[PDB]
Amino acid sequence: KFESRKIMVPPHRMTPLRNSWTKIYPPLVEHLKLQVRMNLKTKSVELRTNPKFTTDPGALQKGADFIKAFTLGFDLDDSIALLRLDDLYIETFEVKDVKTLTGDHLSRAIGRIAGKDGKTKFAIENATRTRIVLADSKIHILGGFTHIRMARESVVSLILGSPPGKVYGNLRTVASRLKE
RNA sequence: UUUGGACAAACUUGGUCAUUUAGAGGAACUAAGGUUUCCGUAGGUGAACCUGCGGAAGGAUCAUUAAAGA
Repeated sequence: KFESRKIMVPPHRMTPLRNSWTKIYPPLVEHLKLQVRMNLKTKSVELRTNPKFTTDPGALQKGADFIKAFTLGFDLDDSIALLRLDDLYIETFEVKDVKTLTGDHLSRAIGRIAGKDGKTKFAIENATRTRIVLADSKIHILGGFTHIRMARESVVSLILGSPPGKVYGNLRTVASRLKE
């Protein structure tokens, strides 16, 4: 008769949400027939289901996942894929899980992922059909299950220290195998 | 010819160090693939190529974050 999920927005994401608020609720209320409100008392959004006009149990999860992706920092038009498609997932980890490194070693490592003008990150998102965000030490990868793994195993080798040139060559191999 | 004294060349027998030369006898002895890059320390492999602990860059930063009239 009633079920709901409450989810919280961290402060640096708060302003982007306000600026986009009029864009995100029409897709939820129309296409999913959920009901929603922004509860500024506790810097959270709440999604609520009415049993009288809703289609199937999957609606409520899709809505939460869509909002959840936004607070991680994905673009709005990247998050919206979670309403449309059905098999997308998010993976996340932090560089201290791979290798313990601390000072300027830490800063250089994430610089090595982005590359100059972001061109190295952009490359990885093309050879594997996925989206990537770097939020200081934490990495989040959004995509299909097998594509995620292909992305992970190459971002890992950068933080282990391999030169960028060697990694571009590997991306060429993976891309041709997808063609087969 | 001879007593004692100071000066004092030099001789003999051992020890030790250095050198010349004959000269064995021997060892001789020589000739005719990696792929982040490094430092100190300890261990491993016929062999660069390996492994443990601590350190350096002399190595390529995309995106996002606060806004004011009782």
